[PDB]
Amino acid sequence: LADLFPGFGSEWINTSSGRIFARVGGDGPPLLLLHGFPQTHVMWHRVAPKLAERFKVIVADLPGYGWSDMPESDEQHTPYTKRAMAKQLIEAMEQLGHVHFALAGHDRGARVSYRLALDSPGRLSKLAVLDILPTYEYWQRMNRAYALKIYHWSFLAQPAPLPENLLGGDPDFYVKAKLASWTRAGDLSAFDPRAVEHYRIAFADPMRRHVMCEDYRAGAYADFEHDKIDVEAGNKIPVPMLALWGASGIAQSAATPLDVWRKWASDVQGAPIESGHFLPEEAPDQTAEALVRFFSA
Amino acid sequence: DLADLFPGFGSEWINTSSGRIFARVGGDGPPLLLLHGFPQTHVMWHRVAPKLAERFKVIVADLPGYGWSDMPESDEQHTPYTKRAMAKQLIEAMEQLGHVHFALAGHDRGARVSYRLALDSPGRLSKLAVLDILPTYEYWQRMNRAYALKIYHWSFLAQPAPLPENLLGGDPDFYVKAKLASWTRAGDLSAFDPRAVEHYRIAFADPMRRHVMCEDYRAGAYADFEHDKIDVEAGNKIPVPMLALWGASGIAQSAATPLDVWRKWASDVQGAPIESGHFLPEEAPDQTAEALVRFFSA
Ligand SMILES: [Ca+2]
Repeated sequence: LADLFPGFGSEWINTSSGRIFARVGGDGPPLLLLHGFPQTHVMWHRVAPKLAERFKVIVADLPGYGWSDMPESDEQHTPYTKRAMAKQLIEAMEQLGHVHFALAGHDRGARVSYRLALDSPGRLSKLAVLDILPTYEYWQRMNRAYALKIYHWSFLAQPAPLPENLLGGDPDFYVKAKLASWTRAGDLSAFDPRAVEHYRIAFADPMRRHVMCEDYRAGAYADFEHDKIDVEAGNKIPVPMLALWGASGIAQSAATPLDVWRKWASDVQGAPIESGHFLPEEAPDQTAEALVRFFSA
Repeated sequence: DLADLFPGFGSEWINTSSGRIFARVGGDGPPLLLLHGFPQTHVMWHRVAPKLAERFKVIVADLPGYGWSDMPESDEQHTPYTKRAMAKQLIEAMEQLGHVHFALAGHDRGARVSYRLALDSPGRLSKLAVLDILPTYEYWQRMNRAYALKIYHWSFLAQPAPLPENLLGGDPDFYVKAKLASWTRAGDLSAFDPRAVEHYRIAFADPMRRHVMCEDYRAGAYADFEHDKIDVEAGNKIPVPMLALWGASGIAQSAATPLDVWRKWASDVQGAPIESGHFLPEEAPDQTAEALVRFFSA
């Protein structure tokens, strides 16, 4: 497996919920980058060096993903709720001495990120979320067209071992299908093949796949419930935040992303990037430039 | 190796322009077509068909592309697996038997064929029974978080090929048993005759059969929905007397009445809950049989 972050250190950060793996590079204010599904930290390999010129970039595998330890789940999928994940990452950052840091997340990592910002906003200087709406918003907009487009939200949330048994027949196909289907081009051409290798190898582990389903089960239940409480209480993210989304991406599929985030965040700017879901790999220059400018503010 | 679950029923291969329909045929009297759904075959009727055969010529057919019926080759619009096309094929199949006016009971996908038949060609039907469904349009209009999780397979199997095909191939035995078990009231396979499960398992083991089922669900997400939508917007109602049976723990029920929903679609509909999960004729065979005999006799 290729090192896609030449010059970046490698940290195994111990937490009470297991070790967080992270590539660490650059200097300056701490910036935590969180990948999503079905990826690992290496999806930032095209934008992290650019950020590393101005920030201490911490590129972490989510709890349960990539090389991070996999906390044993439970009946409520607790360790893979975004609330628990955010707690674990806060702990991880504290092990490095970062108690106040900037955060950019994509996909599942973006969900950890806004949940972190709701639960523990004092930990965040600024927050960027890439190609998501809040989990609550996806579910609330889950009509026919949206159920078809993000079917995996209900499929991977099915009780164990139903998704796991089906994914186990041909894990390579599924990880490649999900990568391809959500690019602007609809194929794997936006990805570095050595990165695809990282994604493929992570997905080949049956426990890693279970964890991804657990993440999606949390996404269907506890994560939804946590968000529901916040939106129905009018709890807004007080951290300055950037919402970036792909013009051909998931977030814009069933809502105007900046409109939705303005319901969730008191101080949100948004920009579309010509790209599918995988902004940091499909449109690395445009994404890194948006992130550098936002976080330099 | 595959048990004959319809003692006294013959077997017909009925020729249609789109391929052969397989059916078990038993009884005498008015013709009654029974249509299974997913992921079953005609054998799901094995506990109630003998009851109905006391009073009716019971024709227990595998849907087009299901079971032992031929699989017409699909196209870009999944046309042969739309309920409209399936209904046209079964209308032709019944015509081959001299049945141009018949009673009809369908469960699951077969109930979808059945009410679409009733909408398109109401004069073909004396009476209609639908087991544990709402119209396809209604499922999609009610698509929310809760329903998306419950009938996830409606969007999963409608994914463009070969995504569900490939995943279904990962563990087809588990999948069909899981679908059967998870929609019963018990949550296991104890409601089913093990010889019936063997039929469902063996049908599900053929990748071509699984592909057809996905085509059926692709139709269910697209053409089928659009056909239903037109009838909704035109105010077209099913005019044949209709019986809607649903499991108290089935798919059709939720918070609002299945019967209140069917009244929007049919002008003459009666409805009863059955203590049952989704698979009324196997989970509650005599309560289902009694409801069907009482209704179809009139
Ligand atoms: Ca297996």
